[PDB]
Amino acid sequence: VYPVKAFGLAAKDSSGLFSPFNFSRRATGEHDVQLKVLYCGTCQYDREMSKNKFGFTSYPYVLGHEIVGEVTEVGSKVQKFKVGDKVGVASIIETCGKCEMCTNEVENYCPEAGSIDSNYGACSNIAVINENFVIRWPENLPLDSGVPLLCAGITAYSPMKRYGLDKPGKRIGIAGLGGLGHVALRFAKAFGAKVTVISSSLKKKREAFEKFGADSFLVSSNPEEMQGAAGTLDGIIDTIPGNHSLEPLLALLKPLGKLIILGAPEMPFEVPAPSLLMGGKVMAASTAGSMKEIQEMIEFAAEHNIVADVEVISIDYVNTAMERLDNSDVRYRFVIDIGNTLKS
Amino acid sequence: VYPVKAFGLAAKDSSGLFSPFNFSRRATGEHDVQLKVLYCGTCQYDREMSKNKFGFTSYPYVLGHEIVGEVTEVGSKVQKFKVGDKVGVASIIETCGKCEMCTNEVENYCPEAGSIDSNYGACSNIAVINENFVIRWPENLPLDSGVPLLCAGITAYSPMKRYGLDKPGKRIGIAGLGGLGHVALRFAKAFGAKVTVISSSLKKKREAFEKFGADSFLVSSNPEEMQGAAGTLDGIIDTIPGNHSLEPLLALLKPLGKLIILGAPEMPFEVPAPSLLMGGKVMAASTAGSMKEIQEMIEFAAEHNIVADVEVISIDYVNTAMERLDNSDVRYRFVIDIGNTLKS
Ligand SMILES: NC(=O)c1ccc[n+]([C@@H]2O[C@H](COP(=O)([O-])OP(=O)(O)OC[C@H]3O[C@@H](n4cnc5c(N)ncnc54)[C@H](OP(=O)(O)O)[C@@H]3O)[C@@H](O)[C@H]2O)c1
Ligand SMILES: NC(=O)c1ccc[n+]([C@@H]2O[C@H](COP(=O)([O-])OP(=O)(O)OC[C@H]3O[C@@H](n4cnc5c(N)ncnc54)[C@H](OP(=O)(O)O)[C@@H]3O)[C@@H](O)[C@H]2O)c1
Ligand SMILES: [Zn+2]
Ligand SMILES: [Zn+2]
Ligand SMILES: [Zn+2]
Ligand SMILES: [Zn+2]
Repeated sequence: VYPVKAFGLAAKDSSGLFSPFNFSRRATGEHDVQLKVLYCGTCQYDREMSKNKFGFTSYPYVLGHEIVGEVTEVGSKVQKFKVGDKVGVASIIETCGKCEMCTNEVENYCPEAGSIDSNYGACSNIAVINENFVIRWPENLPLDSGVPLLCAGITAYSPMKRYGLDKPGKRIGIAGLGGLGHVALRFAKAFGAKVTVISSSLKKKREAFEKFGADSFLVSSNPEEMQGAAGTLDGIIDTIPGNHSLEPLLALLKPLGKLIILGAPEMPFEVPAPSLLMGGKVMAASTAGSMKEIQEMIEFAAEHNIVADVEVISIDYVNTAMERLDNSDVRYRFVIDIGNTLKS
Repeated sequence: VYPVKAFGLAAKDSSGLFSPFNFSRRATGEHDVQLKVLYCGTCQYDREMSKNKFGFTSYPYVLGHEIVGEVTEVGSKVQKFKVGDKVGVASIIETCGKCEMCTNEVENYCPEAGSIDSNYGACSNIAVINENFVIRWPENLPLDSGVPLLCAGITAYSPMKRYGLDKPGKRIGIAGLGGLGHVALRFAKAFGAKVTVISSSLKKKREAFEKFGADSFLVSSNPEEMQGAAGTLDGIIDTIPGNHSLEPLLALLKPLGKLIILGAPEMPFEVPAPSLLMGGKVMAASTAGSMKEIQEMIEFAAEHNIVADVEVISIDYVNTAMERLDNSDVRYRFVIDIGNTLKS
């Protein structure tokens, strides 16, 4: 219904099959930033959403919730951005502005928070975003390998800060060395933690040590390895997207330790009361992060040279990438090269 | 195997029936406090243990993990306590002293923590306790109505402080208005919270308002009442000992809110990931509390005149009281008058 021509990829139904899709964006309002999309990260969440895993997908579904681009126009009241600036946008682009969560700068938890993909995401030529939901991209962070910071980076960083899993010398587990996990690992290392990777096989063992500097690696299907590490970890970041038990993770925690649940399985977790009571353990979940947190995160990543390991793909490759995500078959995030491959 | 004659009540088997039982206590060592027991609180945990609910009861089981008494002998190196002092003892009376939890003054989480009831509890004439696990009893706290502070009071206070559910103006739910719950409620009120009681029926509604000053009362099995309170609570103290879902409690929490699980059911909790992810909620369990926390708790209770509502009973009534615990049929804790009713 709007004046600015847009084009990208959309799924028509819960098959999740993407196709070229024409749509539109609002004209640039007084407080808006229009940007040419350069790179669009993608991830398991897009695959899950495209197939309506969570039951809340609206079709047609235009993916794209982690973008970097260059400003093409700003509204008359925008001061902070100018034409040509490199900018990033994460998954939340509107909130109520007036509730407790919004006023306390944790607006990602606004009960009326609006996601970028809810009104056509930004695997597209252009995006138009209120200036309060855009960041200036740091000059020392690559655009292609940095874009997943707007999804994986913030999602890890926010709870790591909130729950105190950001201290040197503590022992932090990362469950699932995937898209989100490899970034969480890099943050934990930069905070000075000793990192244990908890993985479903030995395939990523060498990577964990030689790519990531893990201190130890546990295969979750090896009972002796898991048992040997009982009660050793201060915290665990659980990234696993598929059905799994929390009991083995809780067993790895010290008393008072914290399990942070980021992944979103369809099957509910079965949690015996003693698995928490014995040792007074904590389970917390977390989603995304606030704009204040994203700004802190991106400055921290720039200072510590934290980026993702990315496979840069074309628009035409997206359905292949989606199929590869069904076995997490990427090292470690797909990034779509919009600027060079989306046809105009 | 020890020299000092002791006598009290013990259960022989998982019927949970208590009978007179003779046993012994160690002589008073250099750092020990011998005390004559004056009041022994009892509670659902004693009923549960007496019937082996958790599978770890060793018979004979001498109940009594919350006591107030009077010092009768002190060891040669004891300075803090003197003969005749009124003192309190909670459930943990020995720890390893050298692990991370012990050295950080959270020794109730010592993996080798020793409960008072594990080596014959103190529903008995005499107890002998290392001085580091005894507190001086405040003169302005009644012995009879105060003794449950050493079980219910600490169990509520410790996580309320640890997880920040101790701030004025916050909205705190108490699930299950029983032995533990009524004390937790009183602490919440003293911290300046607005309290919502979540209960299994209307039966305790008048008590909640008139006796406890609750701000609202929700029947958990009334969907309209529960739905009307969605997203309103900063935290919940869940005391429920029987099978229940956490989903309705999580739904009452605001984003970032905290559910504290204190009670201990047989059936595991089923927790859908979205029940935590939506709003970034926290579920923490907790057990007992540390000696440092007990001292702070008892000073807070003395300052704010926090006591339990108790029914003082004789030794001869204990089995009848235990039966009444099966339906929580007490307002709100039984306290055994050892000094006046345990026969010499
Ligand atoms: N909370 C938030 O705000 C937020 C934001 C973004 C994404 N997410 C969610 O986070 C989840 C993970 O996303 P991601 O991009 O990291 O996915 P991913 O790239 O597929 O990585 C997940 C990793 O988990 C492990 N794994 C996968 N399926 C498993 C299973 N069934 N059992 C055990 N381990 C399994 C694998 O690690 P190993 O090979 O080491 O075993 C895999 O590499 C998704 O559910 C997504 O929706 C949440
Ligand atoms: N974590 C710790 O360190 C610790 C320490 C002490 C005790 N505990 C545990 O805490 C639990 C509660 O102890 P308590 O002394 O408060 O017991 P209680 O005096 O029997 O009170 C429990 C209350 O929970 C509610 N309730 C009971 N059964 C229920 C069911 N099946 N479904 C729903 N609500 C139910 C009732 O409240 P309404 O009538 O309002 O519905 C009842 O009054 C026990 O499991 C005990 O072992 C734990
Ligand atoms: Zn993403
Ligand atoms: Zn809001
Ligand atoms: Zn008790
Ligand atoms: Zn210890």
